[PDB]
Amino acid sequence: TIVIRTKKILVNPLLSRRQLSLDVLHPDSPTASKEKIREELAKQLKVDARNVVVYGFSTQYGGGKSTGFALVYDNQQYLLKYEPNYRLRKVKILGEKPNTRRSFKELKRKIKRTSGKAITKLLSEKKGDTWASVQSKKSDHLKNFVAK
Amino acid sequence: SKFVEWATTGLPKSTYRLYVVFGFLDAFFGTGYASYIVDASVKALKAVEERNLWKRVLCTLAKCFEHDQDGFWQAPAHFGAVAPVLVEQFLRNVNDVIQDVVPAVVELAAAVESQEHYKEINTALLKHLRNGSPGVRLAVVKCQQAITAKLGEDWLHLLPEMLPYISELQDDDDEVVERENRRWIVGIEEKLGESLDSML
Repeated sequence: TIVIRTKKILVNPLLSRRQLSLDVLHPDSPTASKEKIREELAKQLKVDARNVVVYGFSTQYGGGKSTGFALVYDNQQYLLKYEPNYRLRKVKILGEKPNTRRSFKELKRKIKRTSGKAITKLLSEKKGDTWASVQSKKSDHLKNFVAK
Repeated sequence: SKFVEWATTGLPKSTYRLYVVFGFLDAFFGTGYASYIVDASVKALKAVEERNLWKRVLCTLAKCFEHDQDGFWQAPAHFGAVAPVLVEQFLRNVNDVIQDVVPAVVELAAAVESQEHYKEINTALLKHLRNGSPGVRLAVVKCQQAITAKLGEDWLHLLPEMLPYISELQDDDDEVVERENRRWIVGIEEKLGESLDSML
């Protein structure tokens, strides 16, 4: 199978995590799937898989070696507060990313031309996804998850 | 019918019984048959000492769980007699039988799902949670685990006792239970979620 060598590692107590460079050796098989790399790593570190997030990879011009960077968080409860909204939909935890631009630009249109009376109403119709909403969803992953 | 009569005659008035006879029954065991089998299975559980005989029957119940499932009547009809025989076994008997008993509860639970032995079993597990070698521990952890999966139903109250059971184990420094304890923790995570807080 694969052979991973961990390369450059820092210790960030601030965001409570350790950052490391990864060098996957797959001489034979094609680039490793982030997923599979996620676990062969968690095993060498001996840490829950979901508390280890791996991002950015490459693949030297045909040679079976891929470089990448990963993250080790101690509390998935920390990981959930720090990681980016986009990395979460990626583990299928946060979800969708609907097209805000267009409509938001159009509401600006109406609102900029009204008095408070209606404005409030309009606002009660701008494409969802509040941050207040992002949190409640983040929170639910919090309680409902426990293990390792 | 005739076979049962001879075996019954063998009992302490005059062993063939638990060891060889039970083993034979186990073989025949390995749903249509379940009604006919019931009394014989019952005898096997009852004869604690033909311990080996008892172990074989207890083991058979587990096998019946996997084959029959809900049909097994763990939730259904068959369970009610079996659970009290099993419960009685604990109540009254080689120590070695009990661990097998505790794991069987798990297999029974997996099959039945929703049926209500829970108060008595979980409590029994609690007392057992206290020692008897790791043999008992492995068994207790196993019983919690199939109970947790089996339901996909209640048990939340117990999670804090269970993890603390695991915690005590952690200090102990001795192995087979480790695998079982790990299996339970993963199972808890799936059901409960938030159990991380207790772990931390």
